[PDB]
Amino acid sequence: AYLAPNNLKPVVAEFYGSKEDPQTFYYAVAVVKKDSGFQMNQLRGKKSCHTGLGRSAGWNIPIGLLYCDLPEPRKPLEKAVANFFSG
Amino acid sequence: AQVPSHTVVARSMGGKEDLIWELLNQAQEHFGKDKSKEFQLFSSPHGKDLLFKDSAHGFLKVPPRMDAKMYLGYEYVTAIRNLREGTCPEAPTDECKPVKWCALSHHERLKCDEWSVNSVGKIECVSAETTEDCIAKIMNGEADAMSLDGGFVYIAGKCGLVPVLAENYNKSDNCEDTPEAGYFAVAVVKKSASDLTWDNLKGKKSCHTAVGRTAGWNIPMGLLYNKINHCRFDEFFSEGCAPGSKKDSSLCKLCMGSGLNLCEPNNKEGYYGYTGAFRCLVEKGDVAFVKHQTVPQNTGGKNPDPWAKNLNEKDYELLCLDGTRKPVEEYANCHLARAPNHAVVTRKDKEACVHKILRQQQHLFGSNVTDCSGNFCLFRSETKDLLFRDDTVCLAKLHDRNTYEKYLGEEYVKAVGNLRKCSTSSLLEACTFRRP
Amino acid sequence: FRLYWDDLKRKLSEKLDSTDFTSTIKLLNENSYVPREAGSQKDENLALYVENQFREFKLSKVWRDQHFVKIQVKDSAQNSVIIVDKNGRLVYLVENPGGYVAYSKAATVTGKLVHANFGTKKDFEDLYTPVNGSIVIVRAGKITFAEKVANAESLNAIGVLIYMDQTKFPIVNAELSFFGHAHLGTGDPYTPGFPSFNHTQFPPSRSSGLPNIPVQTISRAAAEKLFGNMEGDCPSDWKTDSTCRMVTSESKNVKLTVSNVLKEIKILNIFGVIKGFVEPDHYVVVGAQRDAWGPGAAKSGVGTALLLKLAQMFSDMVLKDGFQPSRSIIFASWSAGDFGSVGATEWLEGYLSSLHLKAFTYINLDKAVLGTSNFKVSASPLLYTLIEKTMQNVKHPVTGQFLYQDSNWASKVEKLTLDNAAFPFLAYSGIPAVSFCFCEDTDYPYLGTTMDTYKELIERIPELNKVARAAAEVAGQFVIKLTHDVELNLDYERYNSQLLSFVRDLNQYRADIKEMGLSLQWLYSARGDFFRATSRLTTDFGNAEKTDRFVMKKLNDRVMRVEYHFLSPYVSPKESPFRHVFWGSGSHTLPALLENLKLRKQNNGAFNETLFRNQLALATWTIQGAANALSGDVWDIDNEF
Amino acid sequence: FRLYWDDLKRKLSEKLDSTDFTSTIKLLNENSYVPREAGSQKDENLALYVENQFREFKLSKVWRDQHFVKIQVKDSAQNSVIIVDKNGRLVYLVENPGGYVAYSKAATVTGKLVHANFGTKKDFEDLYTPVNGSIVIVRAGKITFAEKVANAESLNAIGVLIYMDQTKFPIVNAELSFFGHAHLGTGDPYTPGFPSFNHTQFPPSRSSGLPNIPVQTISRAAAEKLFGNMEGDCPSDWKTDSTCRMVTSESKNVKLTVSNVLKEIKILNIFGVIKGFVEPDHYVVVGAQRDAWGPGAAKSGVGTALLLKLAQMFSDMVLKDGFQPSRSIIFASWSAGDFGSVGATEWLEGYLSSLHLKAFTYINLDKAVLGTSNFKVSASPLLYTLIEKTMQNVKHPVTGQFLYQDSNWASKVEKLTLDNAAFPFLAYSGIPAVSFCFCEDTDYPYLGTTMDTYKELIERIPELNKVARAAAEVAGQFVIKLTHDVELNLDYERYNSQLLSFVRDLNQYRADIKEMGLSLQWLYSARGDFFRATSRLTTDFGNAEKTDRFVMKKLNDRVMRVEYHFLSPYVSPKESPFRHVFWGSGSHTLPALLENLKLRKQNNGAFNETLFRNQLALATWTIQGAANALSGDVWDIDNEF
Ligand SMILES: *[C@@H]1O[C@H](CO)[C@@H](O[C@@H]2O[C@H](CO)[C@@H](O)[C@H](O)[C@H]2NC(C)=O)[C@H](O)[C@H]1NC(C)=O
Ligand SMILES: *[C@@H]1O[C@H](CO)[C@@H](O[C@@H]2O[C@H](CO)[C@@H](O)[C@H](O)[C@H]2NC(C)=O)[C@H](O)[C@H]1NC(C)=O
Ligand SMILES: *[C@@H]1O[C@H](CO)[C@@H](O[C@@H]2O[C@H](CO)[C@@H](O)[C@H](O)[C@H]2NC(C)=O)[C@H](O)[C@H]1NC(C)=O
Ligand SMILES: *[C@@H]1O[C@H](CO)[C@@H](O[C@@H]2O[C@H](CO)[C@@H](O)[C@H](O)[C@H]2NC(C)=O)[C@H](O)[C@H]1NC(C)=O
Ligand SMILES: *[C@@H]1O[C@H](CO)[C@@H](O[C@@H]2O[C@H](CO)[C@@H](O)[C@H](O)[C@H]2NC(C)=O)[C@H](O)[C@H]1NC(C)=O
Ligand SMILES: *[C@@H]1O[C@H](CO)[C@@H](O)[C@H](O)[C@H]1NC(C)=O
Ligand SMILES: *[C@@H]1O[C@H](CO)[C@@H](O)[C@H](O)[C@H]1NC(C)=O
Ligand SMILES: *[C@@H]1O[C@H](CO)[C@@H](O)[C@H](O)[C@H]1NC(C)=O
Ligand SMILES: [Ca+2]
Ligand SMILES: [Ca+2]
Ligand SMILES: [Fe+3]
Repeated sequence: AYLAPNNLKPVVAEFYGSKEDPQTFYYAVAVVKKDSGFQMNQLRGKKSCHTGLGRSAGWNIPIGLLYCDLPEPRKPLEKAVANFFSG
Repeated sequence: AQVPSHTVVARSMGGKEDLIWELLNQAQEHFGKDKSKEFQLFSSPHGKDLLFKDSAHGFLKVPPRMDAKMYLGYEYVTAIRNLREGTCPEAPTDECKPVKWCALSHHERLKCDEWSVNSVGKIECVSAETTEDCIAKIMNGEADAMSLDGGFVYIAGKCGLVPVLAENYNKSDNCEDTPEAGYFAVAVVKKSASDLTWDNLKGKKSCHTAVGRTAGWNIPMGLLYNKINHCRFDEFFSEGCAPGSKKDSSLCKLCMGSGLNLCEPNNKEGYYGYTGAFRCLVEKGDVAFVKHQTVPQNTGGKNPDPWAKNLNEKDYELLCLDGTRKPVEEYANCHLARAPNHAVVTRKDKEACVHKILRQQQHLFGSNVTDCSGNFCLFRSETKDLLFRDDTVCLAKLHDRNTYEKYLGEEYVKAVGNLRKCSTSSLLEACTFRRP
Repeated sequence: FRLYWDDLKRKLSEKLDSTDFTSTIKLLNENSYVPREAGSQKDENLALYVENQFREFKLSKVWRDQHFVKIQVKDSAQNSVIIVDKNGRLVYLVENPGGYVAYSKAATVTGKLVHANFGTKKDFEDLYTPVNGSIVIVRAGKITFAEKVANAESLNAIGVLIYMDQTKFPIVNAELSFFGHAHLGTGDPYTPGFPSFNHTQFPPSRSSGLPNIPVQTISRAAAEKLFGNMEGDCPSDWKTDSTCRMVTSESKNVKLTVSNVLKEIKILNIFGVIKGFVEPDHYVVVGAQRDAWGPGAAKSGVGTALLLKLAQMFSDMVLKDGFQPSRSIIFASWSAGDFGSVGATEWLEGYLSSLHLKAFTYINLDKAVLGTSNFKVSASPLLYTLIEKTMQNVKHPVTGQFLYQDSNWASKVEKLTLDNAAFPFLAYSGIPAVSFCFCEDTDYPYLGTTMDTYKELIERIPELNKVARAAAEVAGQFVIKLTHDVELNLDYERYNSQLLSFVRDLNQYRADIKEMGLSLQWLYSARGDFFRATSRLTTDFGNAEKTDRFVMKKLNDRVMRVEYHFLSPYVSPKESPFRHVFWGSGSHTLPALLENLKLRKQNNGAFNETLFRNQLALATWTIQGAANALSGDVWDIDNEF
Repeated sequence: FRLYWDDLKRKLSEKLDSTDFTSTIKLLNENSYVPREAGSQKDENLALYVENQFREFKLSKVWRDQHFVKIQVKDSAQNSVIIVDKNGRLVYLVENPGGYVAYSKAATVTGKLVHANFGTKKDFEDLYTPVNGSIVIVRAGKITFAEKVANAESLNAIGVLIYMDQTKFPIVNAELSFFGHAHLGTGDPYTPGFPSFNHTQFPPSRSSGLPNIPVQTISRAAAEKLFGNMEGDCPSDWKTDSTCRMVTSESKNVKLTVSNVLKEIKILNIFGVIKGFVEPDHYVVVGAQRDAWGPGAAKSGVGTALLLKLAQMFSDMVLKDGFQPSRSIIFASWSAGDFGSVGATEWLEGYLSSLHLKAFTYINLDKAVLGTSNFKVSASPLLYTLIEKTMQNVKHPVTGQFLYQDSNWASKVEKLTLDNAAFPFLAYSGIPAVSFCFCEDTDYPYLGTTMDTYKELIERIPELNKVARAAAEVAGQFVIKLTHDVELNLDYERYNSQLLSFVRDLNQYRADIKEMGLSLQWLYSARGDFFRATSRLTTDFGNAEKTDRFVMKKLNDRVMRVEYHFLSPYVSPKESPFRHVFWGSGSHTLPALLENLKLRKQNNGAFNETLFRNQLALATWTIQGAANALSGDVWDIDNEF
């Protein structure tokens, strides 16, 4: 959003806890079916459900964790992610 | 990983910020957390996550200093940028890229550029106009390190910067390893006004170094905050010169720089710093707040400036806290509080490289270099304290103590903490919104 | 479907594995084309051949261009070098040279001869016998012929004889004769600054870079007979034979006759452009020489060969495989590059207004293959990072190792000499330029030479197809890497090290500058402002959007004009054409400021002080001026006040 | 909501009906500011006043700029003109002048005096008595002072005295004294070509446009006493009194002492920019002088007044009414314009690289109100069509009739003189420029004068608020009409008539050009190629889409550089700065080619022929070069082959 020529700016944030303890951050997690039988290393070629292209807990943290394990070429990003995942 | 919140965006210039915050605030108090059963702000029957999250429970105002690049932090912006471009860095620890030192307001830039050429290339200079902009410029990534006093090492310590090296102010054969206990903060009055007392300073003219500094601002106005119980200090003093204040106070009505450079906290103001506050005391002030060594440097005909050659070291005098009037030569009777030394701050990842480049760099250009004119000196400046303080002998190595609360010590951190509700710098507010 | 980088270098490699360069190099050495001087009939036959090839490859546009220049050719009478005795009754001839020196003055002289090893100005400084009123002899190397004749003209010699020795040039034949030109500076000399069309109607002018003394190239066996009459042994620091001697004996002295005529000929440059799909009017020029005095298989054969095969490759990728370049590509064939590169200089001086800030790279294919050992590159520093990436992706022809073997290759890059064809593109017009050679440690033994053929090239280099394949891969990867992306790969931060090296080299002399009352510190602050400008531009690339086109165009324009702003405005483009402050000739450049400053310490008094104050002022404000232009708008500039 | 043109001129008229110019003009004639030379204290007080106004109007950026120049001021000793008899015992003084001539040489001379009516070169041609070794007197008019002193220096006179007569300047007072400068060319003369900052460290240089003779302005009653001693009646073609005489009598001769010193002062230019919303870095500069020697209400009062009120109007329209300009606007306040416009010339020579192809119009507010009768405009022809539309929309202040009363006003437009402030923007930097005046048929009687006040201005012109309202409406309608639309309103087809007039003026001399062996026909074909270029560009505006931005930017760039391509590349910018071929000074311009050609027919032999061949070649290829640059790309250029 803040890139040119848009030049926007954040003005009102929001908190997620109770009103006693406002929490600005939130947690990014990876939820799977029970007993599927793979850890984070055995993630290759599995079907994945992302919450959107460019969003924080859906795209940037999950791709950024497994990012340097992809084979070259890395550019463009979603092509090599499209080869890493089987759908 | 952890992520910042969802945010309402807006334009940069047209805004409009106050109207969004007014609307969402008055919506928050009536409709947000189950105040009305009729309408819900955070839920809806046909769709969910509409217009807001469902897991949100209230709104917080973003301070006006914080832009997007400061809102996301440095690690997350580096993650999204290296993820989008696609570099996956290698990081060999042998070589190091040159350090982008930060300077300010054209009297630091000349000496900085001269230091960039006298060094082989390891030091490059990027500048700002006030020190609050240069701390943010270290946070975003355009700069690397700078030298600050403890009042700003506190603020940059809140923003997420660590101190690497400290400045020693006493000569020794072993100064690089020996830790220094810190310099003293004094107030200076004249012999002509012998009626002055620390008990009664009301309606008297005061001279400060700048807003936010240790000996100029924190140590005096903390004690005066215990006595007056007011946050405002333009009411207790009639007039005075404190650079960096708001333009509407009288504390800018006594300062001297012009035009539109009045109270600018940089070297464009004549009354800025220690020596400039001493010119405030000589010209128009009744009391000054400076370090304990200000009078021996400026008096005795050491400055070639015309205002300081006629000044004597004897006739000035520095008052204690009980009300006793005691001369300049023994500072150890009259000191308000111990202030810690100035430090060099930088980010966490550039800690080792700023350490190596500055120790390697201070061995060449340091304090052993005589014949200063006709050569280069890093610490010797033209009486304006450019990039460092002029009495800095060497930069002490800090091991086991690299944290603002470790380095600054408990008493000074508590002394600023008693002034926590009173400070009006927007950058401290912007670095304290991050904390939940 | 779209093609990214790592697909596209693969497609280029699949194209290069098919082609055959050797048959084309043998075709350009055929009996139909084998002598081609400038303006000869066979040169026009090769020109029509290249043009019909550029039509058969189906390029987007093919157009020729012709203009009439003046060169110098041999007369029907023969020039000779001939020993004259003091007795005068008996006169002994040495030899009748086949080769000649272009733009030498047609005259005949007699005199005593002095050996003058290379004609370097330091070499001329360390002579034993004074030089004046005499004929110097030099060995060909280390500098252009024109700088030899210019230096020996400055010490008031009478004539120049040029030969080739054993040690520098090891060959079998000693009767071999060769060709050169002696014009200091480039271009057609009888139109300096303006082009040689018929629109100018040919006014009487004359360039300043022409000598007044007769020059001649002789053979090695000719130099043996001269060395048989001379005396006094050569110094041992000179890498030379036992044969050479210093000065002529007291009895005998030499006589040189040179008879040449000024022939006015026709010149054909031939061009062909592939269009672009996004920004069609920005382009990158790829060119190569077409004529040579002898057969010229090594000089102009491999350049024209790599040119034609690169045209077939890029037209093949655009028409079939789907390569869509964002900006156009001009292929060029320059003629008469043997007489000091007049095809490029007349093209630039002709169409300067049309390519002002439009063209942005010259890539030289000339002399691409000489040896198989090393890789020697010479460029403007805006291309440096570009070249480094290419050196990490091109495999060497003999061994499988990559080309990036030295991580400090940037400190060994030499500047562009005046004989190179990319030097008028860099110095005069302000376009970045690159020239690369697979050069052996010693230079190629015969360039402007009758013996330069194909067969002798193929006994020098054992296998040639893989080597010229490697050179074509490098140049094609330059062209793809420039024109495939929305971001130009010019790296503008390399000027920071150049300015740092210069200001350091002035900081050695801060004491003398302090003695004149001048401060040096404003030039420190100028170098600082250039650093803050380049850093601000890099953060503007950081905060920009890569997919949007309008915000990237405004940032690519500043990168395209960072080279133009180093062209010094304060000198005349007709009097001193090469006016780039880093790489130019004249008094306004930066090494002329240092070389003018070095004379003060010796206290001779051959330097002027007002000229130094004026050079320091104009150089300071030139660097400061480029720094203010690069950093944003007018109101964002912060001077002191 | 959006604002189109016919709403926007209505909004401007609603703004102009409110304001009051008279109070501001009286404020700039207050006792606080009433003498302001360059670098005086009151000039800096007015500068800080204008800057605080530019902050109170809330402009987008306000910045000052200072640099140190050298001017010439009066010495403590007094200069005088004084009659010396041949007897020498008795010496009679005429007068002690209050005013002085800037950049005159400080000296004292004696000699015989000769009347020299205007110092025009034709006027100097038709003298009776030869001029040399003598002191000329001239009347102020028809040309700048520097051209008078330059011409009388070229005929080797000793000194110049300048006065004002009855007929040209009808005033009551005869004791009135005035001010002028005698620098041929503009700018600070002690830094020619480079700016006068401290970054250049002030090298020793000296411009060529400085005289060597003492100059002095005298009063009319001083000229009466000189005319009482002289003899021989003036010719009747001279519009003059009965009083003037030709030469001094045999006994008496005059003595002139002039004592001035070179004072080095500080200069403040003060700037304020309104940003744009589409293309923020292209802009249009509006400027006006700030100082004057006397009170200067007519010279620098109305310029600063119209400047401040236009700033309030445009900032008021941008902040409130919703005017969104597509490209930025710079307001400027130049000081020391009285010494030959040094504020603009140091601004241009300082920041040339930063505004190269960025700025595209200068609009001069200086001397906007002199009389109430006529409307006299002087501009570059790219603005001509623009001015014509404005003359059809501005109502005259006295009568209700429009300004467009003559449909052939384009043939009566005179070129920009050297004293005008827009001439360094047009000739030197290549930016189009416009200057307009409500000028009476006779000129204003007192400009550089002590009597120039407000009261005498308001007895010259009866009512002033409506007149200055009309001038502010014209300039504001220029600025709106440039920056409101996506299409620039520069009309580039007006150069076609200029080139047609030139080639016609050479076609009168086709016989002599035929005698030298030169053909003229390539210049015919050059003019033709310029017509085909402009017609092709007009059809490219025809086939373009008006709403799209990228296809209109590529077509606006060629319109912005059609002025820059007339700047002749072949001359040095330091030696001859005003290098525009149509409007410049030197040997390279087109009227110097015609004036060099006219000398051949007289057969004197004071002309050189090689210079004419060289000028015809370079002028031909300059016109051809702009024509090739304007018409598309490189490959679309069709030369013959
Ligand atoms: C400032 O430094 C001086 C000299 O460095 C200190 O003098 C010390 O004096 C004692 C006397 O017994 C010596 O044994 C030490 O070696 C000296 N040096 C140090 C580093 O202690 C002096 O005490 C210091 N004063 C302050 C206030 O720091
Ligand atoms: C263009 O210029 C050339 C060079 O001057 C002209 O060609 C010459 O014309 C003369 C006329 O008798 C011939 O004697 C020469 O041999 C020609 N030179 C060459 C190299 O062939 C030519 O006439 C000019 N005009 C045109 C239209 O081409
Ligand atoms: C001294 O410097 C000047 C230039 O810096 C040299 O020549 C002068 O140059 C100016 C400007 O072009 C012209 O007036 C003349 O060409 C020269 N002026 C003179 C001779 O008064 C000059 O060659 C330098 N060297 C010496 C020894 O004077
Ligand atoms: C810029 O140069 C000017 C010279 O024109 C300096 O101004 C003069 O400086 C001298 C010595 O410092 C003194 O006469 C006055 O301070 C100035 N004289 C006048 C007439 O203005 C100026 O100080 C220089 N500025 C900087 C920043 O170095
Ligand atoms: C003839 O024209 C030239 C102008 O081109 C005048 O002088 C020559 O100027 C050029 C300029 O580069 C110099 O290179 C020449 O050396 C000059 N000529 C001489 C003889 O020195 C010259 O004033 C003109 N008039 C005459 C009568 O020669
Ligand atoms: C003092 O500085 C000089 C400067 O080169 C250096 O050689 C020397 O080691 C330094 N001494 C100490 C004790 O740091
Ligand atoms: C040039 O050389 C000749 C003989 O070689 C000598 O007579 C003359 O003196 C030399 N010139 C000068 C200026 O000494
Ligand atoms: C110049 O005028 C003087 C008279 O003052 C005269 O003697 C002289 O001859 C004139 N010059 C020439 C060149 O005739
Ligand atoms: Ca030419
Ligand atoms: Ca200047
Ligand atoms: Fe401090």
